[PDB]
Amino acid sequence: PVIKVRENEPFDVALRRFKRSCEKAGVLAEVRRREFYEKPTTERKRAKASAVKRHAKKLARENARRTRLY
Amino acid sequence: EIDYKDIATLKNYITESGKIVPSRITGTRAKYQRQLARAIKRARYLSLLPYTDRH
Amino acid sequence: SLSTEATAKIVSEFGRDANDTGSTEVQVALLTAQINHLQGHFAEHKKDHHSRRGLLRMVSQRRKLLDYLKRKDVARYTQLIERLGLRR
Amino acid sequence: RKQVSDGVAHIHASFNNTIVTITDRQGNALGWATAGGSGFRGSRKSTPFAAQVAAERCADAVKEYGIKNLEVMVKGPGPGRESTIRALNAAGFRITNITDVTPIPHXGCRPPKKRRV
Amino acid sequence: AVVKCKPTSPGRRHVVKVVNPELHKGKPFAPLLEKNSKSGGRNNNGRITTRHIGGGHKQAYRIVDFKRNKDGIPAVVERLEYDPNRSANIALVLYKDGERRYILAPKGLKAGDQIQSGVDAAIKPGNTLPMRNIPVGSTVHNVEMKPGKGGQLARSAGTYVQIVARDGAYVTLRLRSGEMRKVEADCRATLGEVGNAEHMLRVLGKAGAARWRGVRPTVRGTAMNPVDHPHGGGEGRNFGKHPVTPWGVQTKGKKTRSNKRTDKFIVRRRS
Amino acid sequence: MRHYEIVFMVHPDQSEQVPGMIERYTAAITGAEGKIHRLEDWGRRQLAYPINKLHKAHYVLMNVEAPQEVIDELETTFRFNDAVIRSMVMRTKHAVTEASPMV
RNA sequence: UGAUUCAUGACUGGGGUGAAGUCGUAACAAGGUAACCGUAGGGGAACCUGCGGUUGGAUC
RNA sequence: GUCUCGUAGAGGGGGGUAGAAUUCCAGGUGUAGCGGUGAAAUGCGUAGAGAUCUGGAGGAAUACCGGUGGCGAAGGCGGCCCCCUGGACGAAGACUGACGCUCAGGUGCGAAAGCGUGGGGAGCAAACAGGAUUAGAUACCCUGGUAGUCCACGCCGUAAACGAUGUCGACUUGGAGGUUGUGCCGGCGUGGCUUCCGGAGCUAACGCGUUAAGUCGACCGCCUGGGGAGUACGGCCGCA
Ligand SMILES: [K+]
Ligand SMILES: [K+]
Ligand SMILES: [K+]
Ligand SMILES: [K+]
Ligand SMILES: [K+]
Ligand SMILES: [K+]
Ligand SMILES: [K+]
Ligand SMILES: [K+]
Ligand SMILES: [K+]
Ligand SMILES: [K+]
Ligand SMILES: [K+]
Ligand SMILES: [K+]
Ligand SMILES: [K+]
Ligand SMILES: [K+]
Ligand SMILES: [K+]
Ligand SMILES: [K+]
Ligand SMILES: [K+]
Ligand SMILES: [K+]
Ligand SMILES: [K+]
Ligand SMILES: [K+]
Ligand SMILES: [K+]
Ligand SMILES: [Mg+2]
Ligand SMILES: [Mg+2]
Ligand SMILES: [Mg+2]
Ligand SMILES: [Mg+2]
Ligand SMILES: [Mg+2]
Ligand SMILES: [Mg+2]
Ligand SMILES: [Mg+2]
Ligand SMILES: [Mg+2]
Ligand SMILES: [Mg+2]
Ligand SMILES: [Mg+2]
Ligand SMILES: [Mg+2]
Ligand SMILES: [Mg+2]
Ligand SMILES: [Mg+2]
Ligand SMILES: [Mg+2]
Ligand SMILES: [Mg+2]
Ligand SMILES: [Mg+2]
Ligand SMILES: [Mg+2]
Ligand SMILES: [Mg+2]
Ligand SMILES: [Mg+2]
Ligand SMILES: [Mg+2]
Ligand SMILES: [Mg+2]
Ligand SMILES: [Mg+2]
Ligand SMILES: [Mg+2]
Ligand SMILES: [Mg+2]
Ligand SMILES: [Mg+2]
Ligand SMILES: [Mg+2]
Ligand SMILES: [Mg+2]
Repeated sequence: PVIKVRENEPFDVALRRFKRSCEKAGVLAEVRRREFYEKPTTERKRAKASAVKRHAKKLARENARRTRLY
Repeated sequence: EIDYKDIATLKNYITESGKIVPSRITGTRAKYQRQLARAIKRARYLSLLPYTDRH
Repeated sequence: SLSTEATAKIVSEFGRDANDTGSTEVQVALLTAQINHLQGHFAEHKKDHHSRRGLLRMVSQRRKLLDYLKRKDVARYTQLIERLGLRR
Repeated sequence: RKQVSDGVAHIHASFNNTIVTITDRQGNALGWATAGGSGFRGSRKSTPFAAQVAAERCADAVKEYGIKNLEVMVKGPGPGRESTIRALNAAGFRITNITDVTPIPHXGCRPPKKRRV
Repeated sequence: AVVKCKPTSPGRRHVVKVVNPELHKGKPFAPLLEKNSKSGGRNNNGRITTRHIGGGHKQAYRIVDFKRNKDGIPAVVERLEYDPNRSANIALVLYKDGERRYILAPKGLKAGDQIQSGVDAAIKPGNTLPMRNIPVGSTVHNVEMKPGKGGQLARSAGTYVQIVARDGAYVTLRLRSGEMRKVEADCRATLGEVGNAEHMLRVLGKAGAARWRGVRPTVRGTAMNPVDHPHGGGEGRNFGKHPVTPWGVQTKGKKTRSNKRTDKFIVRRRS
Repeated sequence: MRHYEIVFMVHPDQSEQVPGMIERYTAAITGAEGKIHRLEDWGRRQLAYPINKLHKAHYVLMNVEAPQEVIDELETTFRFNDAVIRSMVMRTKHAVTEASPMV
């Protein structure tokens, strides 16, 4: 994240850009993930849970476009 | 085949900070994503590419 | 571990001709060549347990082929262990 | 007492505090202020407002130097990442460049154990 | 190799030998021998000036080449030998011109190996160069302290020195003690480590084995009378004072280095 | 007899030694019945990051076919030569003679 | 002079049952620090802590 | 089962090297706080900390790539480079001719912790110390911190060592994916491994469902109410 404020660019526009370049770098999420040690069994357990959730939710979405609520 | 020397192509697969871009975003095949990562890591060692953007 | 040339040489010396790669004598001679060649690798790498599993498979595969040859034609068996330098 | 006009603002934004240090371009500090020393302790010290007050006090501590232009280096995940920059522009400095310099190990050392609260 | 003795007698139960089958079994090279009779720790006033020295086996002195200044001429190792005078083994080397010399045996050196000294010698174990010509970071032994004086540092079995930096006329060394020490870059050093690293694994096993080495018994000061030692005295086992040498100086932490002349060369003390 | 790709980077102040170093190296491959498939001189380039506080270096790329022994010797030369600030030896499946993307 | 087997022995180890007195509240809900396994150290007690492992964890 | 050609791979053993970060050391600038929590205090700081810049030392781990992705008998394996080395798969043929499957006893491998000898020690952290919380708090929280975690060699032989599902072979409707080969003209096939759903059937139910917990055969291991107890005694093994 190296935001060079260009000429005539107002400060607020540069401030929203730097914020965008930070979030697109994931620096905040990366720092929060490195604050404490995660056991390898814990890392594996939560990687699997996020994949089961991404899958089982998409499979229910397909069953919710083929059904009427009223 | 991917070349660690072919710097112009490699730059398409790294972010502005220098990180390798996920294959799910560039739509690269898995077999070639693995060759890209190897090539990018060789180029970094030869200082043809940066490790992090604060260089 | 055996190169193409070394393999082909063994096939010619123990087979019926140049492409008798399947005879028991050739197989046993090929295994013997790899077992002996790998003795130098495991003298230096005593903790390479994963490779040694492959070596022990060669040893047991050779033992079974020898036990089969001895049960079929004892004469061919006796000649073979003598040429190769095997106890049994 | 020598003029500079071209400085660098370093923002140390941790979860508990915000430290603002203005240096020249070679890293030599000219003045500093912290959210903790600006009249806030405890839960008040770790707020974006307390960070803003620190940014103002730092701008005052270096007003003798005649600084006009600033690059901004932000470090850390704390709540004072943005309110300090907003206050540095409102202080009259021309914000030329904004950069994140938060350290990231490329693996590195094992972090402390997770808290059981 | 490190070999435990079997406990066929109480004096053998704890013995551990260092057995090296590569050492010469015959006699040493006679032109490089000198007699070297014993002192009992006594000086030329006839007084004991270092306690606990006396007896032990007769020993001939081997003339060892610590200077390593026969430059440009290769030598081949003829054999390794036991040297009673030191912990390291030594190697008899034959130069191309027909001269023979003894050197400290580096780790890995064996009969048939080739060695050389001088500015243009290859960077190989057993070769000796001025440290000006040795890469920073290398491991070396038998290091000179003044150019041309001869090796004086890292000579004991298994020891070595690390060249950590080179600035101008000086190199910085990490010694075995942990001290960081500056030495002139023109001082020579031999590549590698001193051999016989297993030396420290031996176990003497019995009192007589120390007597064979010329070491006489140590009597504890607390076992004496007050007239003999500050620790002496007491009805029963008593102590009640700060531990001192037989001459009264504190002996559990008090520092005794006092050499302002060489202080300029110590970058960092061992601790 | 395997195929190797060698890149080494020279201290810019010793750029005048590169043509000498190049000839010396290939003479060691050729003298051992090894071939040179490709030899490029990339000149001074900007380093992506400083190395030994430098900011530029003189790159050289070769492709040879040599026995492992002379390549092991070549790497010993690189390690102890103060001008070579960084090198890299890689095996290649086949000989490579086509022009690299640098030229 | 051994082996084996039965009986017995100051004292001591844990176990079961009964009964409920004293001390806490470890587990069952996310049981209020998810639980459990192997191991190690510690602690009046249930247990606590480290290291790796499991889901036979709620929430998301 | 052998040979030929090729393919993917964190499979193993050995050596080298790179960049980020932490800590420590030195110096420059600079001045009153820093750090920590629910709030605090212990702790660190005017003997100049924290912050910021430059240089050095050292150990350990390899961000991104990264994936219900890959490899391995299991345990497990993740930067890059070289050296030694095991297995798997595919396409066309050639070769041997039942050489096969399973396996009591036996032998080998076997996470983490732990043990022995010698090294190493940045970060983390049992024990321990202090500060808090509390009725108490031998805890959870905070500030520190030693074994240990790392390396070499040897020992130990256990884990919810799990798919709580032994190995081998045959057979029995489907759908959508991942990964890695290969044939043919993006399109059509054909192999290997793998994820999710679900049919018949099976099941106490939950569920399993061509990778079976369906339908069969071969061989082995194991169970026989709860507690006492995987304990006692004896044997074997182990330094413990
Ligand atoms: K000796
Ligand atoms: K004594
Ligand atoms: K006494
Ligand atoms: K006494
Ligand atoms: K007495
Ligand atoms: K009895
Ligand atoms: K609990
Ligand atoms: K629970
Ligand atoms: K435990
Ligand atoms: K008590
Ligand atoms: K391989
Ligand atoms: K068995
Ligand atoms: K700690
Ligand atoms: K309470
Ligand atoms: K420690
Ligand atoms: K054990
Ligand atoms: K499992
Ligand atoms: K497929
Ligand atoms: K296909
Ligand atoms: K079985
Ligand atoms: K022990
Ligand atoms: Mg084979
Ligand atoms: Mg903390
Ligand atoms: Mg003495
Ligand atoms: Mg002596
Ligand atoms: Mg003594
Ligand atoms: Mg007396
Ligand atoms: Mg007296
Ligand atoms: Mg008394
Ligand atoms: Mg007393
Ligand atoms: Mg409870
Ligand atoms: Mg609980
Ligand atoms: Mg148990
Ligand atoms: Mg405790
Ligand atoms: Mg705790
Ligand atoms: Mg362990
Ligand atoms: Mg212990
Ligand atoms: Mg140990
Ligand atoms: Mg140790
Ligand atoms: Mg703690
Ligand atoms: Mg078990
Ligand atoms: Mg497991
Ligand atoms: Mg599992
Ligand atoms: Mg089981
Ligand atoms: Mg199903
Ligand atoms: Mg059933
Ligand atoms: Mg038992
Ligand atoms: Mg045992």
